[PDB]
Amino acid sequence: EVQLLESGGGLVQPGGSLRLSCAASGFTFSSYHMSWVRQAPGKGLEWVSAISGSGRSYYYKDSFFGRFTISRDNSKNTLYLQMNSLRAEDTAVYYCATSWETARILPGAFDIWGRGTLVTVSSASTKGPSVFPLAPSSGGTAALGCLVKDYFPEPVTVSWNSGALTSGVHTFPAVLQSSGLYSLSSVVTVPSSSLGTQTYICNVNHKPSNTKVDKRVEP
Amino acid sequence: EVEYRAEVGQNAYLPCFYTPAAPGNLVPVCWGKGACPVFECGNVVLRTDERDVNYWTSRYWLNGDFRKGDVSLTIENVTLADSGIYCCRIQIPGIMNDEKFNLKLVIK
Amino acid sequence: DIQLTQSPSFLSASVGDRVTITCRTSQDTNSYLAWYQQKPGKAPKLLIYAASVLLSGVPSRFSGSGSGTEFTLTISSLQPEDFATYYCQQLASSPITFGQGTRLEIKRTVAAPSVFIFPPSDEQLKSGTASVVCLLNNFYPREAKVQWKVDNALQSGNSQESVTEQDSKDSTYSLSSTLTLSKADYEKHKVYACEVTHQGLSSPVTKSFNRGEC
Repeated sequence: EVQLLESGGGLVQPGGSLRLSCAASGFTFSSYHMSWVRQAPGKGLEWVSAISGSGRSYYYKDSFFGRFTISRDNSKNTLYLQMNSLRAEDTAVYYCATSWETARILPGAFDIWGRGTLVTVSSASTKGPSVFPLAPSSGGTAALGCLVKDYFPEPVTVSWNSGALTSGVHTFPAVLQSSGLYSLSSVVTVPSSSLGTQTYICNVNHKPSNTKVDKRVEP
Repeated sequence: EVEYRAEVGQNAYLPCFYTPAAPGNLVPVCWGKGACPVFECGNVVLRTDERDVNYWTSRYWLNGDFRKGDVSLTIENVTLADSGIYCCRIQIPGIMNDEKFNLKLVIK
Repeated sequence: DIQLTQSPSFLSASVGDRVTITCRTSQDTNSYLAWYQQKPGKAPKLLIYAASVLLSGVPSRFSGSGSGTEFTLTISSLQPEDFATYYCQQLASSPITFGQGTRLEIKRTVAAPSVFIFPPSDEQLKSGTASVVCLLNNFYPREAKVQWKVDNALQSGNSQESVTEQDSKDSTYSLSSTLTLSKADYEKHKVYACEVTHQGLSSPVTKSFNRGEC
């Protein structure tokens, strides 16, 4: 399994600096072009930066001239982006990517991507969510959920019963409330019959705030 | 533009030179078929690193002293199919420094 | 910079359909184009590169063609899981640039929302806000009117909705509508009602509760 795992994403004030990391496993790192590619929420794909196998050749899109520096440590199989002079519009998910299968025909065609790490450029303060039960009230199917209210920045994750319940789960795109805080509900539909027997807990991680909440949802 | 020519069945020669920052301070080079893309070579036919050649096949080799930065290419026994633009790319270190040479082979 | 313009920006098409997405480049891009498929919350998946070459793993019902300044991605025999935003990318000249993206949703038979409504939790009310949530579950098409009524007064300005991305299997959407009041405002009124127009409802479904009933 060829794998890229970014970290370092998080909240940073405009004008401020951030180093992203990308951990590569399951191939010979040092013989592959690495790129960064980024994607503002809801918006398109923008290529950022590339670096040669050897790590001595650097490439950049104009917008990053002077601000961003790509590096690799081939002995740590790790790719870096140093981002300086960050701006609101630099707020995006940052992927590392490579051309692996593609390399022998067209480098820069990225068959292999990471998960992404979200960089948020904002003056706003980190705030942890409140998690509130969406309790089933009212035939054969019950909805319940969790309201994950009033957090900054993105993201939060919600699993259900520690990842054991996935069928029927809808976790909604967070909305920026007027307050500048994000809000989001995760709902799941289950057998009404199951309300007495199965316990339902939503697991909300808001890593930015190191907030972990496990909410029991009772009817 | 500058057509390089060869008859079918001949070896072709494509010139590509760069200047080592210093002798035996070599820079990665690649040849591919098709004009130079964004990065490295399309359809690599030959690839060097700082030390030596690390990818090739039988039909393609460096005919010169690549340690002095003569990375001109020979193509064994050309067919018409070997016609087109070949990329020679010098991966000079630092920022956006690549030297890209497209050379047009034409095969009578 | 080489501009990539995809067309259409948006496409809605039925399972089994043949669909083409075009990508036009502002300069000669040779064969140096890639097509990617991005599902929500996921990284782009490379389908096709060098215009025409399939990545191993990619169904043969995907195909690329073109060269120079105009390129096509074709999906024959469209499947539900082919929901995604599709991007072209040029690899001819720095910087690497993508198209704006084509969103392909799957046309599909009309499916009514199942509607649920959730009172404010006691927990939230402590903190002096009431969020009332209405779930439209698993409906198609996407277009759907949620109207919030408080004691029959149509509500305005105090609600937001979020929609799930089309489901990859059954091609449905779900929709949260959240009505935000102060606990003050929430106490004053009694009936809280979520009224749903959808194409798969002959008439509005209303789900309501009375504040302070089990």
